[PDB]
Amino acid sequence: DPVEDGLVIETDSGPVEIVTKTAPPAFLADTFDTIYSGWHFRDDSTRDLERDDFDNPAMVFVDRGLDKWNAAMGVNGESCASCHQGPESMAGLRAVMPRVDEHTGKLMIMEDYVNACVTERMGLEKWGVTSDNMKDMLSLISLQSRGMAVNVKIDGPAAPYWEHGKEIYYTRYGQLEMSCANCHEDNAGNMIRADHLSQGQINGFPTYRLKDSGMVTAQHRFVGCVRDTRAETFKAGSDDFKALELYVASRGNGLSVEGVSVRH
Amino acid sequence: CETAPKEVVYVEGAVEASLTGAPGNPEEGVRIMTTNALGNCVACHQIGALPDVEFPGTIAPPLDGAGDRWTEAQLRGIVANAKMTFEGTFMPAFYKVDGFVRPGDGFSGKAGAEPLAPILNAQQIEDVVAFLVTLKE
Ligand code: HEC
Ligand code: HEC
Ligand code: HEC
Ligand SMILES: [Zn+2]
Ligand SMILES: [Zn+2]
Ligand SMILES: [Zn+2]
Ligand SMILES: [Zn+2]
Repeated sequence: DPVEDGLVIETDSGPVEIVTKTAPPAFLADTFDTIYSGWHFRDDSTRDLERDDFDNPAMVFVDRGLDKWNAAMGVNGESCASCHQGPESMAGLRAVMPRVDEHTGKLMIMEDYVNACVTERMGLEKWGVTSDNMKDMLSLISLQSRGMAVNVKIDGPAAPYWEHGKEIYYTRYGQLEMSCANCHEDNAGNMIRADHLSQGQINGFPTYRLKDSGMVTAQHRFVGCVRDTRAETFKAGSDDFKALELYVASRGNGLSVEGVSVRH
Repeated sequence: CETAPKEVVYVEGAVEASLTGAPGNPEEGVRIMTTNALGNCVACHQIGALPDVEFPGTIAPPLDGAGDRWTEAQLRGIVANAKMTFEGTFMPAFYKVDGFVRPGDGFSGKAGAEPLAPILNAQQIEDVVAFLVTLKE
């Protein structure tokens, strides 16, 4: 069951409060009394790793992301900063992602925006969606919305995408016949062997997993979750997993963007 | 001399006939129930009779006393396919080979052609059942 605790991160520019427990979005009001960050289901020693930036191992990869943002890695020496200046240019973006882009009408996860610039504007071969360049860059961008409320839009042009993700969320995949909801909705708070089940929220991604000693994206988490039902899994960055990321993101509407979280 | 997964006859979830014709071995039942790639029963159920298994789950009530709550035939049907006793249950079917959505090849993440191998073979089911029958009082 979820621990009674509060999260205020010590940082270089002062305390930042993280909302880790709040009322669910209206579409989940008959489902949960309360939505929670996955932080609430971790043991205290792991929870402590997110409480300040000095101790948070994810900040190594945020800093490396910042090096890559400033690096002249384009074919003509272009850098992210050459067009966007500081990474604070991306303030707020992570909080409202994924979204239907205002100009193209395409569903975008963050990986799609990064690769649009990488390929069209820096003349580079696209970055692998779980490459280090990508995970570090998402880490850096995600930090520019830390403390902001997750607020993903689910109506209008987003609605069909969101509905497609909803269907995936409740589909019982694999030989094990298990859906996201069987574990994260029906059994949040319970122990599945040594793991304390959370609501499977992604407000904390990108995430440093202690098991792997590295960053993980929501796309990569999803790949593993469906595989482990004894199923044929989906490709990271696939249309169906972009839809799932939209849907799962919205299940944590109201929780804060953690920036870069720490989990097992 | 096995009844195959698709040939099993469930009546109100129960399976009256041995899946193999050979007696269950309860000690092997225990091994099957506490090994991750086999029954993995302890991921969801505590078993008080086995105090040395670590990190038992709390998804479902302990298995102690199931030998009192169910007949052998009921237990066989629950192990082979618990969905025939408890509709829509989270408990997966251990003797089921098709009717899946995106059936996988083990944990590879690749497509597996149905019929799949069942998670447990027929004698493994009988072995688990024989142990479950001893869980009394
Ligand atoms: C270096 C790898 C990067 C990274 C990580 C990003 N950019 Fe760019 N970007 C440029 C332009 C003209 C746009 C469109 C602006 C608009 O739609 O109004 C973008 C967009 C982005 C985004 C999405 C922003 C959004 O609010 O939708 C992101 C996350 C992003 N970029 C990251 C321009 C350029 C460049 C000029 C040639 C260069 C070089 C880059 N961007 C490099 C990068
Ligand atoms: C259906 C495709 C999904 C999706 C979208 C997610 N899960 Fe799982 N999950 C399970 C366990 C034991 C864990 C670790 C403990 C926990 O924190 O809950 C997870 C973890 C996740 C996360 C990370 C959450 C975080 O705060 O870091 C996410 C985003 C996630 N899941 C999504 C267990 C299961 C299942 C048990 C058999 C099943 C089925 C799923 N998960 C399915 C999904
Ligand atoms: C490994 C082979 C086993 C064995 C031998 C059993 N289980 Fe499970 N089980 C799960 C749930 C949620 C239930 C309750 C059914 C419902 O109401 O939905 C059960 C039920 C049982 C029973 C009957 C109840 C009783 O204790 O008498 C028995 C005998 C039983 N199980 C044996 C859930 C799970 C799992 C979660 C994914 C796992 C794995 C298993 N069970 C595995 C096994
Ligand atoms: Zn500290
Ligand atoms: Zn913008
Ligand atoms: Zn614009
Ligand atoms: Zn689809």
